[PDB]
Amino acid sequence: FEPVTMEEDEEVLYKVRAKLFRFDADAKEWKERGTGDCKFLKNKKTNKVRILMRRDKTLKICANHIIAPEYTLKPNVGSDRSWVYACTADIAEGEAEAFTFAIRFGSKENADKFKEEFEKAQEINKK
Amino acid sequence: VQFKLVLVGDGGTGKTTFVKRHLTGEFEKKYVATLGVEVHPLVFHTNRGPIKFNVWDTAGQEKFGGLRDGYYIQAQCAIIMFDVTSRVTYKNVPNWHRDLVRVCENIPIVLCGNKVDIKDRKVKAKSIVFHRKKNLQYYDISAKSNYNFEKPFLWLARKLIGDPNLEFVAMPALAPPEVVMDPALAAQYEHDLEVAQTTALPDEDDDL
Amino acid sequence: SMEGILDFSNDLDIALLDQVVSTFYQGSGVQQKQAQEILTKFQDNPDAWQKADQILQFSTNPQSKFIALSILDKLITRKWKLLPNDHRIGIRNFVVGMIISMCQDDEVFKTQKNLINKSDLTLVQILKQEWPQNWPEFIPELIGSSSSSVNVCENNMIVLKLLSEEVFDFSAEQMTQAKALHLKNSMSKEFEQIFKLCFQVLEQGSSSSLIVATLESLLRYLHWIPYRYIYETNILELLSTKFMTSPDTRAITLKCLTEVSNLKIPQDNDLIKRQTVLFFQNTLQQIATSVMPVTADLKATYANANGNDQSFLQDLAMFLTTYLARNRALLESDESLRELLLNAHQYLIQLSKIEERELFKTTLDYWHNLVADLFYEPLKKHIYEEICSQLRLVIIENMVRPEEKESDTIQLYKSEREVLVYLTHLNVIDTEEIMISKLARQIDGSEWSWHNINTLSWAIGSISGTMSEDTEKRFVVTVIKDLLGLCEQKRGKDNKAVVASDIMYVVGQYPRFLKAHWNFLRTVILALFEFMHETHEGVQDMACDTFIKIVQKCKYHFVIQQPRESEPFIQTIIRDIQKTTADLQPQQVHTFYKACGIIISEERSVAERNRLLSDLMQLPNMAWDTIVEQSTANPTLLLDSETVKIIANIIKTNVAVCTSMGADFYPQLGHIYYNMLQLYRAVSSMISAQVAAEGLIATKTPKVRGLRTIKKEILKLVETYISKARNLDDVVKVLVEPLLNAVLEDYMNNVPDARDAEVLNCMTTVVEKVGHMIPQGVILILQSVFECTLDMINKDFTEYPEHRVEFYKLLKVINEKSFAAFLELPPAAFKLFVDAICWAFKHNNRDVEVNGLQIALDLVKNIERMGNVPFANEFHKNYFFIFVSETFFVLTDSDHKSGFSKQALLLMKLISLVYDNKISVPLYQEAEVPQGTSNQVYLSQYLANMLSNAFPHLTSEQIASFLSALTKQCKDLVVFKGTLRDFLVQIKEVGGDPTDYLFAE
Amino acid sequence: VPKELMQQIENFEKIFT
Ligand SMILES: Nc1nc2c(ncn2[C@@H]2O[C@H](COP(=O)(O)OP(=O)(O)NP(=O)(O)O)[C@@H](O)[C@H]2O)c(=O)[nH]1
Ligand SMILES: [Mg+2]
Repeated sequence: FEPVTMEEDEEVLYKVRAKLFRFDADAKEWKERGTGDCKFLKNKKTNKVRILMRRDKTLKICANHIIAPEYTLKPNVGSDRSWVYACTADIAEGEAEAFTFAIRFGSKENADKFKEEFEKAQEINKK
Repeated sequence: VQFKLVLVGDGGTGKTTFVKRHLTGEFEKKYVATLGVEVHPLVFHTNRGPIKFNVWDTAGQEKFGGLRDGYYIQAQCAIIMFDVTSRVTYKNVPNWHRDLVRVCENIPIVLCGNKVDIKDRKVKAKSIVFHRKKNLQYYDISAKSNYNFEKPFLWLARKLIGDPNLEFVAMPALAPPEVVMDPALAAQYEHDLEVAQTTALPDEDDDL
Repeated sequence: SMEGILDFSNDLDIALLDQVVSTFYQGSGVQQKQAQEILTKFQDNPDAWQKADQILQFSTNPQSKFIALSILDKLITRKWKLLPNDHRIGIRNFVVGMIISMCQDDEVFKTQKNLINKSDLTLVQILKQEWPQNWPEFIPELIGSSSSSVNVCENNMIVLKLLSEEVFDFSAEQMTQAKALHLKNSMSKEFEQIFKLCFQVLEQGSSSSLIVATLESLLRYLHWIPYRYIYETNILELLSTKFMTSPDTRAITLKCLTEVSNLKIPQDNDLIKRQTVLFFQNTLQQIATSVMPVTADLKATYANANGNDQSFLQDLAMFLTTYLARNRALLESDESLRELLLNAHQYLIQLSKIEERELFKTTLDYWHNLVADLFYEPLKKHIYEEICSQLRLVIIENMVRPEEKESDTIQLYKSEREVLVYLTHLNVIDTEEIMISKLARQIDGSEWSWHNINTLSWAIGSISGTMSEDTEKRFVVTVIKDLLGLCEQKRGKDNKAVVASDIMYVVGQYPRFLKAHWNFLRTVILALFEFMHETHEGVQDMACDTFIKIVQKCKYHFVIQQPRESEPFIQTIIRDIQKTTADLQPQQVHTFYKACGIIISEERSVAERNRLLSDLMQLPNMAWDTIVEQSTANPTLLLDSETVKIIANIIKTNVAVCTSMGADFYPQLGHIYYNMLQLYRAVSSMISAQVAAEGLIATKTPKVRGLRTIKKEILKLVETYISKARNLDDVVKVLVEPLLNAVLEDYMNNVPDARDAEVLNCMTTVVEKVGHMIPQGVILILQSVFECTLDMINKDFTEYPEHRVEFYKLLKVINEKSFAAFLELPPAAFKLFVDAICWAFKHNNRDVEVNGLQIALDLVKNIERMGNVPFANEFHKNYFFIFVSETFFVLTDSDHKSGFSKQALLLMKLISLVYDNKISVPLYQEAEVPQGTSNQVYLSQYLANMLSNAFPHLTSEQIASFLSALTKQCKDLVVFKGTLRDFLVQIKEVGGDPTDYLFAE
Repeated sequence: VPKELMQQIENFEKIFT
C-alpha cells in the first residue's frame, strides 16, 4: 500500500536575554535597537565566535558581529548591569557599519557573566 | 511583493512611534507631530517569502493633515490607531474609518488601541466594540512595552497573502566580517566612546 | 523644477501637475518626499480652487482630479457663502456635469470608482449648503434620471447613501443643531419618493452592482426611517429570501436585517410579531440550504479564511445575537417555532467554537444575556437544556488565564466566570460531571497538555460558591485527589511545576472549604512554605501569591487557637519566618510580611496585636538598629551599595506591613520614626554632596539612585500610614512637625534635578487628612514647594512630568481643605497661583488639565463663599476676565477637546455670577463705561469685543446672538453646552446663520 | 475530612525534595 535561519553550522556557547542600544552621536542620545536573546555562536568550520541577537516576535537581527579580541567592555555611568563598547563592523542592517553599542541585562550577575563569556570568546578568536 | 499600508488616527496616539519601533527598534519619547505623511518601507520575513509594506504614516492633527484622504488612494490595507488613555481618540475612530472606507472600499483594516502600558486606562476593554459591525481586527498594543506590536502586521500579511498559516520567520544571519583596526582612527573612536559612556542609558528602571 | 505649479501668475501646466502627482503616488524616496511637499502647498493655496475646473476638464490623471475635488471640498465646507453667487452656481453646475459624463462613459464608470465616489461626496457637500431651499428639484430630478440609465441609477444610490450618512450619522459634530434638524426634516419629507425608487430597483432590477449599491443605501436608511416602510411593504420578504441566496448581496442584506432587528417597533401588534418571526425563519432557512447546515464545523471554516467567510460568520453572529437578544421570546411559546429557536442557538454554539478572540466576546455577551434570563425567568431554562450543556463545554475548554500583565485577558475571564456561574446554577450536576470527566482525560493522557490542565483548573476555580458545601466538599476532594495523583504521574520539574501551580490555584479559590477543614488548611500552608525554597522558575512567585490570597480570605483561622493546637498559627509562622523566606527575593519577602500583617490585624486585643507586630518585625528592626548605630558612626557607609540596598529593603518591609495594618501599624512606626527622619537627612546630604562633586549626571548613577530610593520609600511609608490613621491628634502632634522639618527645606534648596516629586505626593496626603488642623503647616508647605516647583514646569509641557502631576494634586487639595493658605500669599504669589491654574488649562496632559479646571472651579466657589469683602471684590476686579478669556481660549482652540465638559461648567459658573449679581463691585474701570452700567451689559460688551478680535470672520450679528443665547442658558448645562458646540461649528466656516442660536427656544 | 487526602497532601511538600 502506497503512503500519502543561517546559523545551523554553529554552536551556542552562551545565551542571555538583553536589551541593545546604539549611540546616536550626532544627537547625543542612546537609542534602542532590539530586545531579545543574545547568543555567542561558535562556527564549527572556523572556531570563530560571534554575537547574534534577534528581536522578539519578529526575529529580526539587531546584532551580528565577531567578538573581536580588540574590543573592550566598559561600564556605563548610570548602570551597574550594562557594558559599552565600540564595534567596527556589524551587519545586522545591511553593509558593515561601525557602532558604539550598549547592552543591558536583567541583573548585575548576567552583566558580569556576559563579560566573562565575552572574554572567553575573545581568546577563542585570537587563535 | 509590496503592499501600500495607510496608518490613520488622532494626533498623539503613537502612529509614528509604532512605525519607528518596527523600522529601527527604538522608542521615541518626544512627540514631533507628523506633517502631512511620512512613507517608510517595512519588510518582514515569512515562511512564504518576504513581504514589503509601504507604510503611509499620516498626520492626525488637523492643522497638519496635508492631503488628508488623498493619502488613502490605492491603499491595500490600513491601521486605525487610538489611545486607550484618551476617550476622544476612540470617539473619533468612526470618523477616521468613514473617511478611509470611502476611498478604500474593501481592504483589511486593523484597529489598534495603543498605550496599554499606562496604568490609568480610560477606554476600557468592554467599551471597544466599533470593530464588530465593521469587520475590523482589533488588538490592544503598546509601542513602549512591545505588547502585541507584531500582531497588526502578522494579521495583515495573512490577509494580503491569503494564507492563514503565514508566520514570521528568522531572517538568515550571514557570517560577519573580520575586523582590522585603523591606527588613523583610534583616537577618533575613543572620543565617541567617552561620550557614550558618560551618557546615561534610558529607562534604567525597566525590567530590561 | 517641480515647484512650477506653485506659481499662479502663469497658467497652470496640467502636464507638470500630473508629473508631481505621479512622483508622489508612484515615486519613492526623496522625489516622493519633495512632490508631497509641493502638492500640500498647492492644495493649501486659497486660490487653488479657481484652477479646479481646469484640472477636472483637461487632466488625464484621476489622482489629480481627486486632489482637485479635495481643494473644492475645503472651499465648499468653509467658504461657500463668501463667494459671489455666480461662482456658487458655476461650481454646482460643473460638479453635476462631471458626474453625468463619468456615468455615461461605461469605461470611466467602471475604472474610475474612486474619482466618481469623490465627486459624489463633493456634490453632497453642496447639497448640505444649497438643498432644499435653493435646490428643491434635486430629489425629483434624481428619481427621473435614474430610469434613463443603470449607471446613473447606481451612482444616485451612492449619492443618497452619502447624503443619509452626512445628515443622520455624522451631523452631530459637523453641523449646528438647527442645520442638522433642517436637513433631517428635509430628507424625511421627501423619503416616500426615495423609498419607492429603492423598492422598485430591488424588486425588478438585475444588475448586481445596482442591487448591492441600493442595499448599501438601505442600510443607512434603516438608522432613522420609520418602521412602516419595512413592515407595510414586501421588503422584508425580499431581504430574507431573494437577497440571501446571492453571495454578492448576502453580506449587505444580512447587515440590513441586523438593523431591522433594532427598529422601533410596537410590541403589542400580533401581525408585526409574525412578520418579525417570518424574516428570521426565512433567513435561517436560506443559510441552512445555501451556505452551510447547522452541523457544519464553523471553527474549521473560519480558520481556512476562504473568500469572505470570516466576515460572513462575523455578520451572522451579529445578526443572530442581535435578533435573539430582542425577540427570542417570540419563538419560545409556539411549539411550531421550537426547531427554529434551537437551530439558531445551535449556529451560535458552532460560532462560539471559532478561534477568534473578538468574535468569542460577541457571542459570550449574548450567552450572558441568555443564561441570566434563564436564571430569573420562570419556565424557560428547560427549553435550552441541550444548548446549555454544550455551552458548558465550550466555556470550560476556552477558559482564559485569570489574574490568579494582560488587561484583555482579565476582562474576558470575568465574563467567562459569570456565564459559567449561571450555567452551574442552572444544572450543577451536569457541570460537575463535565469537569470530572475532563479531569479523567487529563490523567489518561488523551488530552494532557500544559494548556489543557491550566484551562480546566481555571474553570474549576471559577465556579467557586455555586455548589452546596457538601457537594463542594466532595467535589474539591475529588479534584485535589486527582490532581495530586496527576502530579506524581509526571516527571521533570517543568511538568510537576505546572500541576503544582494548578493545585494551589484551585485551593486558593475555595476558601469556604479551607475554613471548615483546619488540618487541611494548615497542611496547605506548610506546602507553600516548602515551595518557597524551590528555585524553579515561577514556583516561589506562585507560593507567595497563594499564601497572601488564602490569608485575605481565611485570616481569622490563623489568629485564633485551633482545637488540638497550643498556639495561634500566626505565632508558628513568625517563629520560622527567617527559615521560610530564606530563599526568597526581596519582593517576595515583603509580600510574606504583608500577609502576616493581614493576620495580625484580626487580633483586636491591643496588647496581643502589638506583641505579634513586634515579633513579626524582629528581624528588620534588629538590622535597622544595627545600621542606625554604624550608619551614623561613618556616614560614608551609605555609599556602600550593600548597606543602601539593606536599608531600602528594611523600609520596604515596613511599607508592606503598614499596607496591611494601617492604623494598627503606629507602634512599629514610632519605633523607627525619629531615626528614620535622621536617615532621610543624612541620605539627603550625600545626594547633594554627590551632585556637587560629580554634576547632575550623578542622579543617574546607581549610588545616587539607591540613596533616592531610601528617601522615596520613607515618604511612601509615612504617606501610607497617615492616609489610614485613625488617631489624627498623634499625626499632628507627633508626626507632622518632624516630617516637614525633614523634607521641605531639603526639597526647596536642592537643584531641580534632585527634587523628589514624592515629597509633593506625601504632602498631598498630609493636607488631605489633617489639613484642617495645621494651617501654619500648610502655609509652610506652599512657601517651600510652590514657586520653585512652578518654575520647573512653566517653561514647557514635557519636563518634569511627575512633578507636574503631583504639583496640581497638591494645589487642588490645599484649595479644598485649607484655602486660607492662599489668602496669606502676597499679591505677587497669588498672581502666580492664578497663572499656574490657567497654565494647567493649556495642558493636553489629562492628569494636569482636569485638576487645573477643578482648581479654577473650586477657587471661584471659595471666593464666592467669602461674600462681599475686599479680597473677593479685588479677586473679581483682577482675575474674573482672565479666567473667562482663558477658559474661552481652550474651548475654541481645537487642541483641548478632551476638557470640553469641564470648561463649559467653569464658563457657565463664571457667566452666572454676573447674571445673578453675585459680584458686588463693577468689573470695569471708572473711565471706560458710564456710571451705573450693570456688569451684565459690560460682560456682553467685553465678550463681544473679545470674540470679534479672536474670530474676525464672524459677523457682529453672530457674536451677538451667540452671547445672548449663552447668557440666557447659563442655568442649563446641557443647553449651554449645545450652544457652545454650535459656536464651535460656526467658527470653522464663513456665513453661519445667527438664528441657529435660537434652537433651544 | 476524607483521611486519604491527608496522606497524599502531606507528601505534597516533598514533591521537589
Ligand atoms: N506610554 C506610551 N507612549 C507612547 C506609546 N506610543 C507612542 N507614545 C508616545 O505618544 C506620544 C506621541 O507619539 P507619536 O508617534 O508622534 O503619535 P502620532 O500619532 O504619530 N502623532 P501625529 O498624528 O500628530 O503625527 C510620544 O511621546 C510617544 O513617546 C506607547 O505605546 N506608550
Ligand atoms: Mg506622527
